[PDB]
Amino acid sequence: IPPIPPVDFAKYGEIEEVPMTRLMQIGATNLHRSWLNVPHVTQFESADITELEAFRVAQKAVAKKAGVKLTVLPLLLKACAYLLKELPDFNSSLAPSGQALIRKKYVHIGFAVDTPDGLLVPVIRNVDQKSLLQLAAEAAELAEKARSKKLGADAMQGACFTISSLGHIGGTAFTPIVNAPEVAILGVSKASMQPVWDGKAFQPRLMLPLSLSYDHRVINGAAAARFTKRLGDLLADIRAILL
Amino acid sequence: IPPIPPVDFAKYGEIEEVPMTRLMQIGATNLHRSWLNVPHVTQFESADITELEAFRVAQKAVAKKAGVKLTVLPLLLKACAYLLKELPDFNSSLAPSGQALIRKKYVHIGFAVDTPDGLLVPVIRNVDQKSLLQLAAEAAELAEKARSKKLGADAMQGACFTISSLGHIGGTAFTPIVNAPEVAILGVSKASMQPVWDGKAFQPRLMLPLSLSYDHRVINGAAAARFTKRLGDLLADIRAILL
Amino acid sequence: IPPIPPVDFAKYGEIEEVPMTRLMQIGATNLHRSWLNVPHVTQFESADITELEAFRVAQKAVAKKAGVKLTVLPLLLKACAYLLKELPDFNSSLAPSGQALIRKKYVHIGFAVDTPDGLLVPVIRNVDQKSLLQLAAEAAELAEKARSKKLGADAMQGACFTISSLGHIGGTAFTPIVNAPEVAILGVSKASMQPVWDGKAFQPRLMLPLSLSYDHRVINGAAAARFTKRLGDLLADIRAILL
Repeated sequence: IPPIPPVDFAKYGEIEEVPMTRLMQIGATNLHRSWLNVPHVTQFESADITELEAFRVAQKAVAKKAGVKLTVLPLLLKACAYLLKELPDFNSSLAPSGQALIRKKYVHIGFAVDTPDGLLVPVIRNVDQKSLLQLAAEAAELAEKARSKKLGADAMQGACFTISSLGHIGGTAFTPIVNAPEVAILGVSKASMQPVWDGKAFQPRLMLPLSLSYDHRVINGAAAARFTKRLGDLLADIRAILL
Repeated sequence: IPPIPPVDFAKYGEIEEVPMTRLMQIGATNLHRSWLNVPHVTQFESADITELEAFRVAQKAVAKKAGVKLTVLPLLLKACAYLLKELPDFNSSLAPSGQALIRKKYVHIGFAVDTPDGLLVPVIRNVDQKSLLQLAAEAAELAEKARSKKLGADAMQGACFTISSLGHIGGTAFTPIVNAPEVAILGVSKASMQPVWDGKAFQPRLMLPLSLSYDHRVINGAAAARFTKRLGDLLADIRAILL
Repeated sequence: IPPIPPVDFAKYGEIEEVPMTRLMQIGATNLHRSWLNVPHVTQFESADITELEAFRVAQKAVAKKAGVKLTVLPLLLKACAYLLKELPDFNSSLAPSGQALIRKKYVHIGFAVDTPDGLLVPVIRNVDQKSLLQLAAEAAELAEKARSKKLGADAMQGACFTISSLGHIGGTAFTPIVNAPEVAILGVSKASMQPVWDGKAFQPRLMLPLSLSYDHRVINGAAAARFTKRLGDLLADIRAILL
């Protein structure tokens, strides 16, 4: 690939050099490797989380009594786990012959934590088997270790899918980069109140913005519009996971 | 481009290998070729199809009497055909010297069909000369042949532009990949009822989401914001095609 | 990168060759160079410009008396200048060792002008030090020179960040390409009236669509969701720049 020409930036004014951490340089290399290998598409969708939200908030006592704080991330992790098992191509990786998929029969999901040193993506194993408060607690531990540079490489390995949530900061949607060799990543932006047509009139519903990026070699456009659709359906009534 | 490191995925749990069809491998190669050659931009827009929809629905008898089902795709195809002739740079391809455009004086448009074996993009020739019921019928034939693997390569050649519609499944918008050597592709997602400001109050209008991806070497940002704008204008009053 | 196979396009109908201007070929080369070097992400956000708009419109007399027309672009330029100084990583470039950032202590911002010959991106120097009417006037001069091919390379050099506005034509959002070696670019699409929830009911607010694309090697997802958030906050009350 042609390089970018160097510019003497100091011809235009004062400059200062600050160096990158090795975490950032590792990070920079991997993103560029994914960017060039994965033909990326993003599928946007909004889920109605009005009821999910009222549930989250009523279980505040139970969570506090268990010592965990129940955020939106365990609810996202449970639902993507159920779906990664209904739609197995999302839980797979392209074999290096490029002529096969390796479908994983396990569901371990990573989630992005932004730390001062750079980006880390701890992994929760067998998300499909843990409960909302187990996932709430584990998520919080991995993120605290991650921030304290006390996370060990063992826990950054073998994920099947990544959730990257910026809802806690803002924005309307974004286009995340697939964390190759995985095949998809969910971005979650900020929920806001919205008018949704009910057949007769517009009702305020709390809408969550989802941005699924996928490896289009492996997932076609209709499989991914169906993944965001099923996820929107599950988050609108999480009891369907019971079925 | 650096390759992705292989991972022994079975260290993390049980895996299973399923092989890709040759259609998928062809598909995978072509997308990656476009991804690396085309600097991609997507321009989003929403068109007001409230009246187009009421027309579609009133011609249900005429269509049924003609044996066709009149969906949204013939109306999209007629309008993009008219526009591919008003704005000729969208109907052209970059010559291999990279120093010229080859403007096509014909309008043949392809449309994406997702089949079990993989993605196929049959082509309708001289879309600019056929009528809504001729396009309705032909679209349906090509898609049925496509699904039955009875489509022959002759009909997958020489398109000028691609429409990729996921409206029948869901989602809010996506960023399609340009089907090189063409220079643009329209993605169409699901229509939903929306409040649109009329000067005084918000009126529910049925809005169609459009996502135009284009080859920015050949099309600049203002030409493409003008293409989605004209298309939104045409779909809001398709009689302007008569003019 | 594999090339695209040539097609005899004339097998399908009449074709015509029109040649590209050297400006377009320069343009084509640079975009492709950025596309392949920068792992791109776009962060979308909407800012409430209801009050900014009413201010713009009341200073119409002052602007007319000064000979300038006060559009939205000087207000965008002042705010991005303030922010490029609050969040310095956005005002920096990756050193060619790839192991350091060069933080620029100056703020010069470029803005995209689409001319018949192709795209030009004149630069305003020390945007942080000029006023809304100085920026209004200079912006207009550079664009007129740009359209008249009377712009000299001196004024297309050493920008820190780019604004690309298509609001004057239309659309809902787009994904601009980073103008490497800069690290981010703001796309601005068309403002429209929207229902925004106020705690109790929906109020019509004039919303401006922002699309920030960034070089993810250098900027992480949370730094960019925070940039669009602060910008949305500043445009909603531009007096915060006084603070």
